[PDB]
Amino acid sequence: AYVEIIEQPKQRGMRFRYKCEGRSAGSIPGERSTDTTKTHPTIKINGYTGPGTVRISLVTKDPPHRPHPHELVGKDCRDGYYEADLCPDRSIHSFQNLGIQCVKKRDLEQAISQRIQTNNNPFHVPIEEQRGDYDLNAVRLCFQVTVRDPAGRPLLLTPVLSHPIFDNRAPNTAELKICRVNRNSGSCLGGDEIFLLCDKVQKEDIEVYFTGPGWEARGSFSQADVHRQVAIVFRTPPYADPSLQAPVRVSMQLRRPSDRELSEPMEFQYLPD
Amino acid sequence: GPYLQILEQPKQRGFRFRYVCEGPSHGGLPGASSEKNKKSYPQVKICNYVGPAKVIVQLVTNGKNIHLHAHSLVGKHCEDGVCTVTAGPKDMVVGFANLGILHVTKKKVFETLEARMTEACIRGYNPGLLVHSDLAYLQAEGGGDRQLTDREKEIIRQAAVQQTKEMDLSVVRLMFTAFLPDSTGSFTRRLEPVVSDAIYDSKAPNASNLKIVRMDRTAGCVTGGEEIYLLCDKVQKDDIQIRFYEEEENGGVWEGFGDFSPTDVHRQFAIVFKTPKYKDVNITKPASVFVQLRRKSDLETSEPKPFLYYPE
DNA sequence: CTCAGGGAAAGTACAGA
DNA sequence: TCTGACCCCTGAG
Repeated sequence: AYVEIIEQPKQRGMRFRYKCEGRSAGSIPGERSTDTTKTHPTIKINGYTGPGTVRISLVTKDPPHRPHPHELVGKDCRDGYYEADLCPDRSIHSFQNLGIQCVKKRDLEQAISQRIQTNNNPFHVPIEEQRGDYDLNAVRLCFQVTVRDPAGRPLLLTPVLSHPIFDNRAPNTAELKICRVNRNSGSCLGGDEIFLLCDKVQKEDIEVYFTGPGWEARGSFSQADVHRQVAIVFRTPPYADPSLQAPVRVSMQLRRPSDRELSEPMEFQYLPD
Repeated sequence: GPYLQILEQPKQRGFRFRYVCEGPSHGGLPGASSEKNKKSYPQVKICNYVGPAKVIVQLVTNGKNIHLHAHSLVGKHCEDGVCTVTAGPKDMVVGFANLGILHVTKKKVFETLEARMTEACIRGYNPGLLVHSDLAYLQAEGGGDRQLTDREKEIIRQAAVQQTKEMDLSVVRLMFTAFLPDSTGSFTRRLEPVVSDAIYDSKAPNASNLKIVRMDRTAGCVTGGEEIYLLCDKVQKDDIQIRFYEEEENGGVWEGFGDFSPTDVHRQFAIVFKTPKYKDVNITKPASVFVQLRRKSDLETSEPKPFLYYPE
């Protein structure tokens, strides 16, 4: 009898919201959820099906997964975590209204105290460890599911974690995204300037990665070329074949070296001489 | 008669109102005519050179009804919100070098306000028309902390509440006032006060200095309808437009505007538009002209940028 | 190296489907 | 039903 995640949380794109914003914060998308067809965090209870309950809280990203200061706001969410009863008719369960509510910096200690005072510690981490710095732009969902044993008594299953979810409000952990582009073709000799409009990026941690089978290169530019974190003016790299005689499509995408993240690919076409 | 007058109005734009947290030394309201590193500065002058003189200054609102603003003059001999100087010396032209404008937080507007209104009552140098006309009968007279009538102290906490509700913190004004020597050696001979030109905080997107940082293209066909990517400083997608202009012989009256919806404005820092058709789509030699960012609100512009039009 | 002075960033706020 | 504008770090000198 164990909990299995069959649909992880999308890791990037959603921003953590503060209390001061709308009462109804965001809702954590699935991972395969498409602009048209949306999906949500989904677990399956293997080796069991029937009555019981499920709780979801927030733990840090790294190993000693301690209670996280942020709160998991949304339907059936209180004191920082969501809790509701499982449907005895199904073994697969998805949650469509989970939202990270990021705390302010100066309420960090209060937040932890509320985690202790509330007995929210899925991994029963020593209390002396709940004092160390906390990464506030990354959290992990934690599924504490409780079933029933043959004696028909409460049986708390072993805690399971999802992939980490990052604060999109934060450029370093944000989802990379090319919004608009000057031109999408150029000579296989390179040297064509391109104006690229994008979501917030950190000039000291960004790249334009040109990709094709057997060919990898980068757009040329300097930090001075990054306009207010949202526009990049660069020069195209030379394609491999210096004497193309027909358009060859290749991929162009934003790359973040710190965590080697990549943006969805944009199509670029190299043309002859 | 003896009256006051200003010799160099405060530069209306290019200065940011510093919050407390911002910290010390950031700048200091520049003199309107600071064309170069001539480190300009505001300067008032009393006409009827009355030997010893006293000139003060407190910030005020920019609306129709002149009142006491919540922001305060910090630099120079500026204490508790207002600056004070002397004019007894060899001349009658006081200046005001280095003295920033502190930006107050919104929650603390009502507080600071009532606290600078009461102070405008238990302190002579402050009028009684900036707090409430029904109080003018309190002009410059004596000093020393005391308690104001609890009958009038209430209307004070009332004016605050009614003047906090619509106070614009992005703009402030200077209220210059001169007091002459009286009969008891107390500078309380008040001369008609004079307000300055509205100073705008170089942080409110609707009063910041406009600027084209770069364009992917600086030339286009006279036919127009060509897409251009323009990078600029903070602007507001609803109060902005790109104007192209040319100064002809009969006074350059020709202008055109870049075509674009607001969705074409990227995170306030970039605009992608289409060039406007040039006046004569029949020219045979290139026509050099200028492009500039212009705020649709205050019709304020950015440094004109050269744009070349070439034959179709 | 100070320091005017900007670029980031944290935290606040509504509105438009 | 959500989603989508309003602290320092340098570059001068």
